[PDB]
Amino acid sequence: GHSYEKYNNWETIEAWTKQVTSENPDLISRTAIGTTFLGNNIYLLKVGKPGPNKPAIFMDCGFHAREWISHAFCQWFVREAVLTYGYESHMTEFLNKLDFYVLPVLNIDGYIYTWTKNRMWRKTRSTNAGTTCIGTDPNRNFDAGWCTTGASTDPCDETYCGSAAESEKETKALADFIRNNLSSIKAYLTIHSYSQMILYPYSYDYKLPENNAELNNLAKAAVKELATLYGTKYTYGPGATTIYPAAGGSDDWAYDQGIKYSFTFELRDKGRYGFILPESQIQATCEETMLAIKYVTNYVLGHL
Ligand SMILES: CC(C)[C@H](NC(=O)CCc1ccccc1)P(=O)(O)O[C@H](C(=O)O)c1cccc(NC(=N)N)c1
Ligand SMILES: [Zn+2]
Repeated sequence: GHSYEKYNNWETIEAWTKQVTSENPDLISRTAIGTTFLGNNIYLLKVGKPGPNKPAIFMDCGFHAREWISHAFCQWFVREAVLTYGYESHMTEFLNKLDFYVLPVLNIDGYIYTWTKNRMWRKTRSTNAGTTCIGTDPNRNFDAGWCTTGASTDPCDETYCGSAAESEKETKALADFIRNNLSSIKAYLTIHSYSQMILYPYSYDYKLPENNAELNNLAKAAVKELATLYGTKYTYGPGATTIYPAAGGSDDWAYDQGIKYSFTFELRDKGRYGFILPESQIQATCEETMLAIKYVTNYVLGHL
């Protein structure tokens, strides 16, 4: 069975996408935006009160297979949305005015592998020509200074950038969807772990985004909001100087598509458990993260 305070395998998450949609058709529509290398369905949930020409925020989880708290958060977010709509004034206004595109698990093949074989797998599970080595790092596979820094050209490496940008079916699927909906998507939020940070562009270069002052102020307020709940401390800043230079990430790519609010979230913790965050921290992690996401949403909406 599904549980929001446990990590769920893909079969269970998939069944959940169907069930939560069936139980809330007036707040959720489910589509598939492509298949993975191994033929799993890349679901996208459109969360919001349906209506014509609504702006949107796009959020994905599960880019990286071992970052299980990421997958957990997207599911947590969807429940909060459907349970509090109509009762909590902010979420009610959010869903009335915009849609959240929630992509609960991007790298499904890798996620399944962390359940079946290797908990610490990171990459996709696609084959590579001329080698037995498996997989591409999806967050090195976007057209953002592709493969120029912080990435490997070797398929046996954890940060393999791929044979070319969008060489992976999953990243191509995400990029295609975002490109087809640029008129509506106002923010891009991509959920990772761990490090307790909010990053904004750029990571592929030390250059700063034109609105970097605004992004810094926004990230600063979001981390302040997050801390109000349990005291959890986040830092923030441009990716390149705040964590490390790295090319081909989706946050940088989305920003260069014209999406002015683009953030990579790194959830708990700071390394004590690392990727293996206990299920006993799922609820607190998700609840505080919700405050940061809602703050950003409220800001983006108020500035349309
Ligand atoms: C613990 C966090 C920081 C994760 N990092 C890792 O697992 C380390 C990856 C690695 C493995 C082997 C050699 C070098 C680097 P991440 O979630 O994978 O970090 C993201 C990434 O490297 O794709 C990340 C963090 C912050 C900003 C970005 N954005 C970006 N465009 N690079 C991306
Ligand atoms: Zn990650």
